[PDB]
Amino acid sequence: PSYSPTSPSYSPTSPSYSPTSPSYS
Amino acid sequence: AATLQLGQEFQLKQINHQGEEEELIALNLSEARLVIKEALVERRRAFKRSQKKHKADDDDFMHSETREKELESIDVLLEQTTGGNNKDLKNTMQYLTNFSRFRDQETVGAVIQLLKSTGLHPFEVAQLGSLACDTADEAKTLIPSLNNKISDDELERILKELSNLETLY
Amino acid sequence: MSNQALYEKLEQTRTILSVKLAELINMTTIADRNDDDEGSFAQENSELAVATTSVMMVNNQ
Amino acid sequence: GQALDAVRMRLAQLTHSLRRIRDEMSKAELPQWYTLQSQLNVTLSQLVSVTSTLQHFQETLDSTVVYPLPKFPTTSHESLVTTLLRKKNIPEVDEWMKYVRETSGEEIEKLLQQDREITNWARTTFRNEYGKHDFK
Amino acid sequence: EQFVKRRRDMLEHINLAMNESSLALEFVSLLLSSVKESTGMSSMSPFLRKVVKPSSLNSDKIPYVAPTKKEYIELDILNKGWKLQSLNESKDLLRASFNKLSSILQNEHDYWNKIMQSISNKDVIFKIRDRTSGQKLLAIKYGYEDSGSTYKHDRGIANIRNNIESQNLDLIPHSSSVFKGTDFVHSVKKFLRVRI
Amino acid sequence: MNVTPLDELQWKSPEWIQVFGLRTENVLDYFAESPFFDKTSNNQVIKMQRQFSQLNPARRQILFKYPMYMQLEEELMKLDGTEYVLSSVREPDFWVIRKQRRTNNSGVGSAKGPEIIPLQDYYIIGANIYQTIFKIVQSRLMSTSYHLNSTLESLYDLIEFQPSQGVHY
Amino acid sequence: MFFIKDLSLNITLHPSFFGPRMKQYLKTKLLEEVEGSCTGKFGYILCVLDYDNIDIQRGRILPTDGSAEFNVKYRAVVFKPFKGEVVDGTVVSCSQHGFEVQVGPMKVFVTKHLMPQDLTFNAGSNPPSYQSSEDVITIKSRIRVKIEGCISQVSSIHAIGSIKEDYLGAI
Repeated sequence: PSYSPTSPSYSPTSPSYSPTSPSYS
Repeated sequence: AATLQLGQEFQLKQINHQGEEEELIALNLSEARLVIKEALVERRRAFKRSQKKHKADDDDFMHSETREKELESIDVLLEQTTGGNNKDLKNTMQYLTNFSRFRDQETVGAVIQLLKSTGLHPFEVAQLGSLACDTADEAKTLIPSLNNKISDDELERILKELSNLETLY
Repeated sequence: MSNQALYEKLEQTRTILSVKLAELINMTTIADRNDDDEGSFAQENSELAVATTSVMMVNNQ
Repeated sequence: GQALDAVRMRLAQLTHSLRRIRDEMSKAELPQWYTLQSQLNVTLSQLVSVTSTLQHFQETLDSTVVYPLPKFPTTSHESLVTTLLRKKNIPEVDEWMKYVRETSGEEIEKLLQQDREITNWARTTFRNEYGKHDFK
Repeated sequence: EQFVKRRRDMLEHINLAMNESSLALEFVSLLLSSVKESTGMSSMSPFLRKVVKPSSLNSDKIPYVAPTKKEYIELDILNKGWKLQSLNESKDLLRASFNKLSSILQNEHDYWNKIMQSISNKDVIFKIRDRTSGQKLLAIKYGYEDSGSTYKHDRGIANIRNNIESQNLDLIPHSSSVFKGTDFVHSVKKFLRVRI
Repeated sequence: MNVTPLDELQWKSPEWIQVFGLRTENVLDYFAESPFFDKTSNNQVIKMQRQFSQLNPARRQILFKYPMYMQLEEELMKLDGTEYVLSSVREPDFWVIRKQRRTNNSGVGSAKGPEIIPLQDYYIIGANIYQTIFKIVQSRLMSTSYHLNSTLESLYDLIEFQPSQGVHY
Repeated sequence: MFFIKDLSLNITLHPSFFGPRMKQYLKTKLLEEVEGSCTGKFGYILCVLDYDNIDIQRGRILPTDGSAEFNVKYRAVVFKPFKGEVVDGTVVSCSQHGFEVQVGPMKVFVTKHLMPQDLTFNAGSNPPSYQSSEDVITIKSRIRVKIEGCISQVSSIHAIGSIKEDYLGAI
């Protein structure tokens, strides 16, 4: 079968690096 | 077992010493070789512990650089655990080592997961783990049980993935 | 015994030669090759994994 | 879907190997050097296989178009959606190749062909050197 | 303390490396689950199973962008750039490795020559495993056991130790394993005196 | 001159949502002032035509739900080219458009209607707009490889060798 | 074919071994007698699991000779084929009548009537082999054989297989 599933390695603490710039109208 | 005629002695449902029904267990060359190697090294460790009771080095055996070094370690293991009175065991172990499709435990686990994710028969799964087929039809002809039971696209995908999983020597 | 050491040194020398030739070819054509003819076989599909494979070669050698 | 399925299984086994090397490095006592080398080489060659297979099936991955499920609720899982959506590199690698390009800094084309001829010449020279001495 | 600091650094570095790698599997596990539920169930993490019923990834078609000179030539020349980079760090890392190897290696040839030109010779020399250390060390049999002596208390075995501080060679007997110091010579120096 | 990729480009218009608010009725009106809305698209031409006239699975659901979407087809079937059409909507926060281009091949021998071909992906989440997964995967793998290289070079620095023992730490 | 089964055996211990260490003698006897054996009811006895977890039963002194008989149960991995089984194996010897293939610990023979005529015997080759348009089979060549029958004796099981149909030969 499946020997072992993968442990949840989520990193919500990661801040992300989305560039924000086109806000001014 | 072209028609999956395993008989009473090898039924899919097995009655263990605890009296509970279990699925029949089938191992290919890699799984059986790993299991027997683990059992032999565990027995050697137990023997050493007993000898120390009456009165480090084991990490190098499981991790082998090459096939020849693995065979030499196998010979040493048989000398120190079997006594040299069992030639059939030596022949079986040599056959396992020379034609082991997969050497690493993680890759063998990957192969097991890939083969048994579809829920096929343990006989078919072990046969696929033992045999490397280029095309789905080749496996279907060489494994008559797989006929009419698995789609050709799925079999081709499984065979290609298994061929990709083979560790280069 | 001694013959086993002889053989081991044999693969030792041939492995040196092979890895030497490999690192030589890798570093010489480290400059990626683009040729319109179908005969040439040099593929750089994913940009940064190219550098990953390069450092792969470095660490291996 | 077949190409992405193969990518899935191979990346899953790569992540499993990463989890392995992680929980054998997390121990307070470092194991023998040789086991570390074996794990390193296996995982690293597996990463090579990951790269090669991802290279092979670029067309199938590109052809696929990403779309959220109708049943998937974005009102409650917008954070989770944004987590997977974002793709910008980690900054340190960014200024890393910025300094790399800063250090590196028809003329370029003829230097390129000069590099071609140096590469070919060096390859031929080492072939000759290998042929000079009998290695068998 | 620096070893602990660097171990913590490499632990956090590998954790950061694996955190991003996990999301790739999280994304890619959806396609098979959509195509085949039972096979796909185990792929996702339990939290992602709780998040939504998995049918997320479905096949779709988009055309390939029309090619031109614009982007491939720059892509390949810049790949040339990163691989010239990799060659530069290759040469630098190899140089550093070879410098370290040369320095260390000549150090052990220095100790090696000291050992070779410090040892004299007939003498019963062998390798033995130390009771406390467990490694192989050179030992010399100097007792009278084979000369006809029946004295069974001592075997006349002395282990050879290369003195780290003085770069010299010393002999440590088997029986006197209690005195651990540089005053062994005077502490063990006994003699027979006759008084009339 | 350094350009931020349009895939990660995110526009916010607080004044528009404050004045009009988020709704399927004016979601295209909200999109109009964005950089992603090409002025060469036939939607803008239809907009000036309407202005001059005034002065002088879920696809079928959203098809039948709104009449302005009808008017969108009966004003868009006549003009072939790059056009902006809605993909799906779940209220009151999620809208996604369908970025497709149309070539009405009315040639003899083709019984199919106008050809519809995708061009881009756009997702309206809240008041924000989002626009390849291959790039994401390769970026994650390459950053992982960089971190692994740093860790391994540090570990090799920690390694110390002696001939009489091997390698230790 | 590798399988896990539950096995039992009756072992007689000599009266001269009657001491506090009888369990050790029983374990040595079991390991020395069972491992590597072949039984027609269960095929070759390859390996025994959980050696530390050996199950034992109370002795029953035989009324005729005084040797104590014990019943020992265990779990073992064994190998046994079935009719119609297809297995990969290694060519052992080449002959004009056919060939012999070692699979696991057993031998499966194929007669020349059981392969398509495209495979022709070449004796001048070193070693002599079977050559065809696509597949060449010789020593150390992985060959798939469809086992057709098996003959079981006390100590071994021989097999006879056929490769007469397609997709058989060199892989």
